[PDB]
Amino acid sequence: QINVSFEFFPPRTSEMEQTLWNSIDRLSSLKPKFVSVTYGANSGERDRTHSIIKGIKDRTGLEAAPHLTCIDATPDELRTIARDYWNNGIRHIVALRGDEMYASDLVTLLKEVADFDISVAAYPEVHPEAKSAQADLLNLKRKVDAGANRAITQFFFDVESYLRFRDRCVSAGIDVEIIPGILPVSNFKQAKKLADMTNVRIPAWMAQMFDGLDDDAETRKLVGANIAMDMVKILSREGVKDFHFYTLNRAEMSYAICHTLGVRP
Amino acid sequence: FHASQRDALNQSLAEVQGQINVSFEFFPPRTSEMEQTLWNSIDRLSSLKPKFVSVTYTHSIIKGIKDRTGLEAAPHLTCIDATPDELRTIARDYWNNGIRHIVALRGDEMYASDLVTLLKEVADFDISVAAYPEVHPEAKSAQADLLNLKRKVDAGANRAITQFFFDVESYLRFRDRCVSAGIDVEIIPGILPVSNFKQAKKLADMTNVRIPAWMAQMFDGLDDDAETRKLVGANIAMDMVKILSREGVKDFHFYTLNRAEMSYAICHTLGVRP
Amino acid sequence: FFHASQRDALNQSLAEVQGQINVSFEFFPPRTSEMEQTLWNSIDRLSSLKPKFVSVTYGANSGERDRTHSIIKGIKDRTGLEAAPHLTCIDATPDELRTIARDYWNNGIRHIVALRGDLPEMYASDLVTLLKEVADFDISVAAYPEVHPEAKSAQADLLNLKRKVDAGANRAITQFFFDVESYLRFRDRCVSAGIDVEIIPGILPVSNFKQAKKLADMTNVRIPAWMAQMFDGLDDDAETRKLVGANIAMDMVKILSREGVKDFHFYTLNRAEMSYAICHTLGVRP
Amino acid sequence: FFHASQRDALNQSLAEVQGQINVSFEFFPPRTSEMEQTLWNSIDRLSSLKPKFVSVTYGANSGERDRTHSIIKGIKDRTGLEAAPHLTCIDATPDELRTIARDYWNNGIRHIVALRGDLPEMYASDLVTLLKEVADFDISVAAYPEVHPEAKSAQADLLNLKRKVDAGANRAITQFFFDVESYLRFRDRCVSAGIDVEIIPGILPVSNFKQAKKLADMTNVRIPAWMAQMFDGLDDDAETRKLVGANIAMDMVKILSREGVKDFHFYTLNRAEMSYAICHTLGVRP
Ligand SMILES: Cc1cc2nc3c(=O)[nH]c(=O)nc-3n(C[C@H](O)[C@H](O)[C@H](O)COP(=O)(O)OP(=O)(O)OC[C@H]3O[C@@H](n4cnc5c(N)ncnc54)[C@H](O)[C@@H]3O)c2cc1C
Ligand SMILES: Cc1cc2nc3c(=O)[nH]c(=O)nc-3n(C[C@H](O)[C@H](O)[C@H](O)COP(=O)(O)OP(=O)(O)OC[C@H]3O[C@@H](n4cnc5c(N)ncnc54)[C@H](O)[C@@H]3O)c2cc1C
Ligand SMILES: Cc1cc2nc3c(=O)[nH]c(=O)nc-3n(C[C@H](O)[C@H](O)[C@H](O)COP(=O)(O)OP(=O)(O)OC[C@H]3O[C@@H](n4cnc5c(N)ncnc54)[C@H](O)[C@@H]3O)c2cc1C
Ligand SMILES: Cc1cc2nc3c(=O)[nH]c(=O)nc-3n(C[C@H](O)[C@H](O)[C@H](O)COP(=O)(O)OP(=O)(O)OC[C@H]3O[C@@H](n4cnc5c(N)ncnc54)[C@H](O)[C@@H]3O)c2cc1C
Ligand SMILES: OC[C@@H](O)[C@@H](O)CO
Repeated sequence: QINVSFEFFPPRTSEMEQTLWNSIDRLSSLKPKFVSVTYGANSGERDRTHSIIKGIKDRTGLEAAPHLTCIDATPDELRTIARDYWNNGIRHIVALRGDEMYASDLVTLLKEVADFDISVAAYPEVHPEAKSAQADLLNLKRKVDAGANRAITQFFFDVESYLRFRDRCVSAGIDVEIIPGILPVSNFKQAKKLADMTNVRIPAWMAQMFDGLDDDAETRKLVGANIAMDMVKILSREGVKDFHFYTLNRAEMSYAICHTLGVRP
Repeated sequence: FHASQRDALNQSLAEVQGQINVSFEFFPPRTSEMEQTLWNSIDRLSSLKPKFVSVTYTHSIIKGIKDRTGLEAAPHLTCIDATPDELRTIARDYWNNGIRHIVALRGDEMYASDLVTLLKEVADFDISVAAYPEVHPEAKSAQADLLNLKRKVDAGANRAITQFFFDVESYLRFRDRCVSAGIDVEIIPGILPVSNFKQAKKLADMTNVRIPAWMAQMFDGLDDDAETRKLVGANIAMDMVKILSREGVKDFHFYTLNRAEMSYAICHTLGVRP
Repeated sequence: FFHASQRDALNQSLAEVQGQINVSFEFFPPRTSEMEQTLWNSIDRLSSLKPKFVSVTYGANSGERDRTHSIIKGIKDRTGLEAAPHLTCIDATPDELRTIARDYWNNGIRHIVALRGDLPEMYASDLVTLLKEVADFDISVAAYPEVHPEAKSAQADLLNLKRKVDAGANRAITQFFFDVESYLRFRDRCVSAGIDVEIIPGILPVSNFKQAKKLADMTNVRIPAWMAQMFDGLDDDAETRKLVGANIAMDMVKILSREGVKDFHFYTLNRAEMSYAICHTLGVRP
Repeated sequence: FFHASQRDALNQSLAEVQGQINVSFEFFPPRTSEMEQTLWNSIDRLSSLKPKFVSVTYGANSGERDRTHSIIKGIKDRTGLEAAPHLTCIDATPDELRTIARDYWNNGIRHIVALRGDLPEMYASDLVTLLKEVADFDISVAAYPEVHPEAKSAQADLLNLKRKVDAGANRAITQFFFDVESYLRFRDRCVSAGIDVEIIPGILPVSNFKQAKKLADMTNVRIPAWMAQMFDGLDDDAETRKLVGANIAMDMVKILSREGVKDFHFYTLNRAEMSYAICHTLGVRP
């Protein structure tokens, strides 16, 4: 009864390109509900995001959702892009503002073009630029009311933060699924940098768990897998039936975590 | 409640750092490839400063370990092999080289309780004996096997080390029954980190160790997926020691099967680090 | 053992909050030389905690507005902190209010706590609008998790808070409460009403229960039975009252922090010890 | 809102405990005229709480046994309370111990806290047996939820407690702890070992953390990281330390009470304020 999705990013080197396709073959066997591919304005552009989406569709037949932002894009460009995507069978978009228009404006624009499945970003620990937690929650509701049919959370390591946030979403009348984004950690220095930039709290017990492992990739993997397996176990017990994995183009950890959730080939 | 409990459990584990004693069990290699692997694991695991390491039955490995690392290395000694006289000659030999700790077993005439008494009659060894939370296969009953452990301790055993187990409750209930029976030594959990479920299942079926339904299911479908087995097995073992540590267990014995990676990682989670 | 486990998790979560909590302190104008001395001692002590701002009350209908302004200037001069006067509209004409507001702004006072005040005309929302017309003030307004005593309904009072925010208020600060669930339920209702400002809990550390009970009864604030029982028999035991009160307040902020509250406003009544210690538990330290 | 609901229930349950909790207080022999004054002030204050008994320590190897006996007689004469001397066997022969015990009994002292004492022969269980041979004393003995530092194992230490109970001890009093789960787990293990006496938690209210940390480190008692963090930065702030410590102790006894504990032994270190207030929260009042 558990659905999963996997997020990938467009490879920038030949080596990473090989890694990604290996990972897609591995993870496709788990029949994810969808997969998605991120966008970076200065790290590959829309064309690379779209190329990987098309490649995934052709190779696997899976539903593949591009992350589409509105930064430095005009409404007419976004409409033209959306039409093209829809006509080419891309019918799920993760609608974002991007690292003028806010994301709710993009949701509205997209639904005007066609009846897209739309996913939007949610922040259990509050978007860094929000004027308040209340304002950020009202924004998520605006995005949902504009037509988003699921929210996907920023990653978190304090599970209670997700659970409390989900409760506040329900109280606010936000009736779509709030799907936890899960970041399996194999490189803690990299995770800490991402977390610091996004205001995501790293519990002291977790920082302690990675202490002394800067040069021990094997132990980091086993420790990180344990942390992620524990988290998904707790979340599932609390009624979560959908998980979105931030794979960073690697399959092994996400595949194993899915295994423990009973999501298997 | 589930979330808050895990946070508490994880933080409690974080704070035990520097208070857990561990030991590592190795076996004599049977090939050149396994020889290399063994000494690589010994070098990797020695950095953790185990209270002792042990070698199944051997004398050479024990000496090599002692000279190479200066760690207390306890040979396993059985009496299903030699005569009561030969043992005295074999035991007196160890004590005359620096071997002060011996794992006394009956072995896969006399029972282990007889070997403890004999060794004690030879010298003031540290003596570790085997315990069976799920009852030794030959024992007539749980109580008889329990009384036997008591005999072995009363004869001079100062540590008991358990057969591996996967049902934590079985261990905990057994530990309680031991104290109620007046056994005043710790019941040190033997931990078997599982990377090969087929192999672990074979071992368990030979030793009367139960494989829970949940565990069989966790390994279902992974016969050809070494990577996923390793992550799943590490998770299981890490969860086990986390629970055991909260229940006040501060000693763990690892059945490494001569491989360091899993036990090393599990130790790391217990705050046992270089 | 659920209760024990829950405590450890709550305590550890509190510990990891260090550096994330913003605090403010409310003072009142001293009426005696002794209270004047106490206040400045408290200001020195609490200023070391780097509060986001401090504020100074002004009693509606008192005619003692100059005392409030004098204390405000003294705080700014002495500490360099942002100091916000409370300003009430029930006892001044709009023209007088515009004059007072202009003088504040020209004196570098750019955060006002805008209130109606008790009836011995304008409502607080009218003052918010008047102030924003004068200059781009930071404006804080009163919120009532347990409903203002004069409100025709909880809905009317909630829509009034919305009115004040829509008029320009960029902070809401609550009346004190002892029923933590009441605050949390109110915070959720504020979202339901589309109010996008953070709802900052006002905390009253209790060292004198007789006094607190008088204030609570005047303001429609509920004192849970367990709290009444906790202070029973302590009329002549100031030491035990302080320890009991500190325990209550520390418990309250620990729970609020876990529920995501990262701003606290303390009703110090010009005393530093309790608020300082409560701040310490929140990781707000010199 | 689980956390808020859990607090209210725990607080209300504590309130309904009034009249059901038994308490005892431990004192030590004063070493200066100033401490002598403090002790008698504390005895007067705490005696009003009607403790089941009080006790007075005796430092093993100190040679100052007469000071303990003198304080005990003074307490009985002044308050009429049951007062129990601590008696150690490490530093006296069995004959001396029988003499001391007989003199106690003939002096109306019929509860002894029977201890081994630190090594500068007999174990505490030997003293229990010796005392019971002299007369039908009430005998209290030490228990260690976190295991006595010298024990060969947790099992050995637990069986030792059983030995002391089987020898005649009718109370067990624990070393202090700050990890509440450790006490609760130990209480369960005591049942598993067939020990039928109540395991009374010894509570150390902390006002001086440096001192407490020294004691804890000597006795193998764990200080949770959140507690270390709570006292960080308070070396020169006695006021905040007291409020923080009171909060910790009050939280601890609230949890213990909910788990069915109805007996508490306070390590007062001769000071009354904290223990008195903690007792107040348990409904133990004059
Ligand atoms: C699951 C997930 C996938 C992501 N994928 C990508 C990706 O592929 N590429 C990329 O560049 N970034 C990506 N991001 C990050 C995202 O782009 C940033 O977090 C960005 O800063 C906000 O995007 P958003 O869609 O959340 O914007 P919004 O929902 O519009 O919110 C952004 C901020 O604006 C505030 N806000 C909303 N409306 C108003 C208003 N009317 N007035 C004032 N403030 C307002 C919000 O409260 C918030 O603080 C992703 C984030 C998540 C959670
Ligand atoms: C940590 C550990 C390390 C081990 N290392 C080795 C090794 O290096 N080499 C090896 O060959 N094997 C090893 N073994 C396995 C062990 O040798 C076998 O399990 C053997 O079957 C029993 O050995 P034991 O020392 O338990 O014998 P025992 O303690 O003597 O008990 C064995 C059986 O005899 C029964 N029994 C004992 N005394 C009596 C009596 N007086 N009357 C009736 N029944 C009695 C007991 O209940 C039990 O069923 C190890 C086992 C463990 C748990
Ligand atoms: C943090 C804080 C600081 C304070 N500082 C002071 C101070 O320094 N000096 C002082 O004298 N008092 C102070 N007060 C108290 C305050 O002044 C009283 O509570 C007063 O009764 C209402 O003030 P208000 O700003 O909330 O008024 P309002 O927001 O105007 O509300 C007052 C009542 O009017 C009702 N109401 C609002 N608009 C209408 C309308 N159009 N028609 C009919 N009813 C309406 C509201 O529902 C409410 O019942 C403070 C209160 C708080 C919470
Ligand atoms: C409530 C309380 C009050 C106290 N009051 C005092 C005081 O007033 N004066 C003072 O000097 N100290 C006092 N102590 C401390 C005490 O004396 C020390 O902790 C001392 O080290 C042990 O005392 P015990 O009575 O617990 O000894 P025991 O119960 O005899 O135990 C001491 C150690 O010996 C081990 N042991 C017991 N029997 C044997 C055996 N047959 N063979 C090998 N090991 C054995 C036990 O496991 C334990 O490790 C007190 C402790 C508590 C908890
Ligand atoms: O939402 C943030 C997510 O895209 C990062 O974890 C990328 O890895």
